[PDB]
Amino acid sequence: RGLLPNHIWQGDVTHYKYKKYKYCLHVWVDTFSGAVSVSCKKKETSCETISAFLQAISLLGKPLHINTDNGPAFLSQEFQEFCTSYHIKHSTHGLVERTNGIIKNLLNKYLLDCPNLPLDNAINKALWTLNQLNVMNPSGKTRWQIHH
Amino acid sequence: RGLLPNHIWQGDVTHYKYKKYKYCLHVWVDTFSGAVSVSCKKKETSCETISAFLQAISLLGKPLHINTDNGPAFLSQEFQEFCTSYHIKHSTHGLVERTNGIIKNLLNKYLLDCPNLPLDNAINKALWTLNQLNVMNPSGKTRWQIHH
Amino acid sequence: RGLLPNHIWQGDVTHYKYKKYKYCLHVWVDTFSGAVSVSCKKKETSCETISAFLQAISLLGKPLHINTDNGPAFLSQEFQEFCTSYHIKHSTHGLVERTNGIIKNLLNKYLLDCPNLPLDNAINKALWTLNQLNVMNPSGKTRWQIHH
Ligand SMILES: [Ca+2]
Ligand SMILES: [Ca+2]
Ligand SMILES: [Ca+2]
Repeated sequence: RGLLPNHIWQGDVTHYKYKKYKYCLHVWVDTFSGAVSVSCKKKETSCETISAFLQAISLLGKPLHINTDNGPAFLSQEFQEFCTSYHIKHSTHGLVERTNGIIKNLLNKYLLDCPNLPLDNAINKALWTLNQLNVMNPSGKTRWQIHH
Repeated sequence: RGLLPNHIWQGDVTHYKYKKYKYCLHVWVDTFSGAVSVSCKKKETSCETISAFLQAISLLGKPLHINTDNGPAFLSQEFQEFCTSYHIKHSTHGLVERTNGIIKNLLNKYLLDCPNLPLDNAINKALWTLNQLNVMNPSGKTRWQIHH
Repeated sequence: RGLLPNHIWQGDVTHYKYKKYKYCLHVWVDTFSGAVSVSCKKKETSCETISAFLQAISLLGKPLHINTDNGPAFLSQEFQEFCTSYHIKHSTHGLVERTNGIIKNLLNKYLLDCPNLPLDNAINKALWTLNQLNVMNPSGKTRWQIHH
């Protein structure tokens, strides 16, 4: 939908069960480049939601538009007020759907290949593989290249 | 004062009291872009000062000139010798003053919004908000954009 | 040998003895820019080798060619299969030799200057000094500048 990088992002919080625990994967993907930020969180409150969002902005750049579901994360005042403070238009109107599946496929794989290493390690490996290793044909460019 | 990014930086070490403890905030701001690096340190010796400076170079790039106060951090031989080794002109001749206040305002806010999270978390959130979220009108550009 | 950044990399695993322990330094250097990634690892198995390699790609970009020795790290199926999966040509055919020496000289220095700080700290300081502080005359550019 986005015509350039950081025109329109999509965001979701999805659960990822691991070692008997359901983490909250905050996921931010750019709709033009496909570049992704992912944060693993214990909770889903406005602190973690804003913290996951800032981190995505840290890696990708500041977006103009963001689209999310009606999850409790993206309906809290704190988050809405955050977005209006820094001139980020936010609609609660799939790409994040597919992106979640890709991310989790890589997590499951990296945790299987290396069962003793932490979950943070597997998320870095998954992010780095998706953004900078996967060549998004036919352009030959990776998501990271197209974004920057 | 700087005509381009990394022409002239300013640097300061300021105290930030939190949970009964005074940390040393090493602060490096570029005088053209306004882009900032901040490191929280327990001490202010040449190890931490050089370590905070390298980190600023890690994020911003290598500067030609740096201006600091006569604090003990920027008068030690180790630091002076460091600067002369890597061709960085250093004068001990406000922007860092205002930058410290902005940084601390964000720290106080993020620690208030999320009292249970560590101080490192709040510093990342503060840095990311300042460099990449704040739009420095009238250009519409953020500090990070103008720097890179 | 590389005509551009990320055309041809060289990679090595070398030992670095510190505090009675031999770490495995995975080292990835670009043959055109001289830009370097270094990861400290306890082991040398395919998990750590791929993890160190992804991190190098994370910082530098995806390479087309990589050249390594016949070390057990770069002969494992897991690593070979990894490379063929993501379209990275890998030969087991010096720059990494000199790069290892430079890196270790900086490690020895930073550990001497600051004996109480962790080894991770010294590796960051060494990497940042090499990539972004050292001016690679006569161009005046640093390795990081030439790479990006
Ligand atoms: Ca959801
Ligand atoms: Ca001071
Ligand atoms: Ca070797």
